[PDB]
Amino acid sequence: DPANWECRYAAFNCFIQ
Amino acid sequence: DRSFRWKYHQFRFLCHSNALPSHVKISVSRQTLFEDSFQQIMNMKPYDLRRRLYIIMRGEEGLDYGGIAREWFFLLSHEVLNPMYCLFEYAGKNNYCLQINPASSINPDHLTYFRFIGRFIAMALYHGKFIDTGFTLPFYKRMLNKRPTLKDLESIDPEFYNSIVWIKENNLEECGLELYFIQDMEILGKVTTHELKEGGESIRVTEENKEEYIMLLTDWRFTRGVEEQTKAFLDGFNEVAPLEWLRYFDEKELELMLCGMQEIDMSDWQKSTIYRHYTKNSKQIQWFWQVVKEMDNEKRIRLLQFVTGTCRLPVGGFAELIGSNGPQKFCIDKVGKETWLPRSHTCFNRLDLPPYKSYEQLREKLLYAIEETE
Ligand SMILES: *CC(=O)Nc1ccc(NC(=O)C*)cc1
Repeated sequence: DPANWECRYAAFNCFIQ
Repeated sequence: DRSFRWKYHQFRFLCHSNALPSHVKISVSRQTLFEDSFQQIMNMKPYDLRRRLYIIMRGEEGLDYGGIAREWFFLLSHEVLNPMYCLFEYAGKNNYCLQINPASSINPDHLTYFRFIGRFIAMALYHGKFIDTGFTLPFYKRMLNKRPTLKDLESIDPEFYNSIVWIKENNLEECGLELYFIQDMEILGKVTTHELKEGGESIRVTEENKEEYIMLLTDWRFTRGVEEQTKAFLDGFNEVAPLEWLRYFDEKELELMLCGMQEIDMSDWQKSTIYRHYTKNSKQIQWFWQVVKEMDNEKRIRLLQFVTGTCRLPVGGFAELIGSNGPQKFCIDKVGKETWLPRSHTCFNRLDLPPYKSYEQLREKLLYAIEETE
């Protein structure tokens, strides 16, 4: 299940930046 | 009024400029997680939880402490839903609509667990970590002190919502229904009746006090049997992170701050979409699908919140999309007249898209209702 929450930190960070 | 990036950047400054130095130590096991976290966090002080999370995963080899942080917040956000604690229930099948269990009092210390969850959610917002408990948008509205509306009823209780539609749009004097300003409530086999207004035990609902009776019944449905437990959650949350820090957010932005985003594969979204009164080749939908391509994934996932009620997909993709009756795919239809806006029904994952005149009209009026309506 790391791929679950890890994909959500990555997408969120790319929007902000 | 401003964008989500500014709201995010301002909230990050508040947590940065109000953080205590050093770290907290929290040690847990795979099997003890909920009840090690309950003991250590509820024994620390509210302001202490504001210092760096130094999570100890007993049994593992602690290297990357940001990943164990992301891991601990996610795994615990699912361990609070354990039926053994009786804290939460679902208003539908397949885990649709997470709401507080009104029978949580069967857990004698339940208010202490809800104060624990309030702290745990505040720690996630304070530390930029994400959860996946699955709180509904009306739940976030209560954190923002927004009053739940009639539209929110269709999201959490469509059958209760249809009863209020029927009351509002029908002369109930013809149809012959005795209604009074009261409401029953069965919690643990104990049936109790709440008075909506002063002396409503005796007052009929007529054509005159109807619209009032509608403002009352809606507010009761969002508070009944959960007054205790909601107060415990907000009190524990306010201890760690002040609730005023969320004053600029809306309910959809607050879910983003707590759940994060995914890139929404719409090669999947497009093929898992059904329609009323439209074909896949109607120039309306050929416009709609091209709009959502030019969207960034900010507003793509905001469109998901507007139509489905949340920003989180199921693990099966858009094919395993669930409504208030079970599996329910994404749907668009011909509903609304030319000078309308996109309205939605989250219980059916339905987008009431009126047949617009031009792509210029439809890119313009869609994003407004997505960004300014609910
Ligand atoms: C989360 C997901 O499904 N996909 C995804 C797409 C892009 C990114 N990163 C950026 O956009 C910068 C992460 C995850």
